[PDB]
Amino acid sequence: IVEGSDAEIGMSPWQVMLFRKSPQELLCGASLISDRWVLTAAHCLLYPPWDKNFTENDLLVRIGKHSRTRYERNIEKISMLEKIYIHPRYNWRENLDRDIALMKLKKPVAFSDYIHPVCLPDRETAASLLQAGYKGRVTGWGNLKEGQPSVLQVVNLPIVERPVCKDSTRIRITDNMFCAGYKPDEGKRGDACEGDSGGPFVMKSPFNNRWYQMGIVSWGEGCDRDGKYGFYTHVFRLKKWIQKVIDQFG
Amino acid sequence: ADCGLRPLFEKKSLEDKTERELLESYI
Amino acid sequence: DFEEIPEEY
Ligand SMILES: N[C@@H](C(=O)N1CCC[C@H]1C(=O)NCc1cccc(Cl)c1)C(c1ccccc1)c1ccccc1
Ligand code: NA
Ligand code: NA
Repeated sequence: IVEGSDAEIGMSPWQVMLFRKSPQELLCGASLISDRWVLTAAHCLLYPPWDKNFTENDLLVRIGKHSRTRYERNIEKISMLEKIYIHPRYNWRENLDRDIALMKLKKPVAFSDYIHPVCLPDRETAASLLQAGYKGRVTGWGNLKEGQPSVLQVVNLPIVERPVCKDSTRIRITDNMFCAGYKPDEGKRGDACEGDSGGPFVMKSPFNNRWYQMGIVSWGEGCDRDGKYGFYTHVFRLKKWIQKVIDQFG
Repeated sequence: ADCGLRPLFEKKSLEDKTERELLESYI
Repeated sequence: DFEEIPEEY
């Protein structure tokens, strides 16, 4: 995360770390959406231009974390993967359209003060909150600039109007994405970056005071560049696929 | 059922340091 | 950078 700040303890208890078993390293962020389902970016698991194609047994899920590198005895929980599900129409070839993946855990994880699922938006929450100028929150252990943080970072970013998103980039944008961040004139800044991939963009509903995951950290050109924005998978637009997977294999 | 309610904040009626920034933007 | 994790996992 660029230009963010250290998270408070328990501030993002749905935060999940995707961890490579060998060598032991961070791979991506991710989120807890129930006691056995983790949500992330497809590109965290499958990105052939980088020779990335992970299978279940390559990975661990670490939940309840704060410190990036420390093993957080009696607090974090580490889970193995039963199954990875990637969107059948995920477009790694061109623009990361439908950049979304689910991971089913072998065993249920115990909720705790540091571990708790985030909500996924229904149509009305999506329509009310995904408005230009409304801010969300994104969290992660990725790069601090375009080194690495000691603990989970947080940054709040305003959603940006679709024409501005499109005009900032040469990439072909779709309805399955939204962009967020400050304009160069707005002063303030911040962005996701390398390693934040797959982590959640959340918003706190003023209707029921619950946190909803509206986006997934997906792509950006560099990090925290003036005139450029972070692009997030539009979780609501792909919810039917999410429900479908969970309904069928859960 | 209890998604989105953090044990250490919403469940205790404690606010984190910057969630009000989000509220104030929901205009 | 990373601290090793218990052998079990
Ligand atoms: N820089 C690329 C990118 O963001 N990628 C490559 C695959 C992994 C993804 C990535 O690094 N995501 C992490 C990230 C970084 C910063 C902000 C956010 Cl929100 C997320 C992006 C891109 C590449 C060239 C020119 C403009 C945009 C891209 C876009 C689509 C397809 C290929 C390349
Ligand atoms: Na453009
Ligand atoms: Na920017």
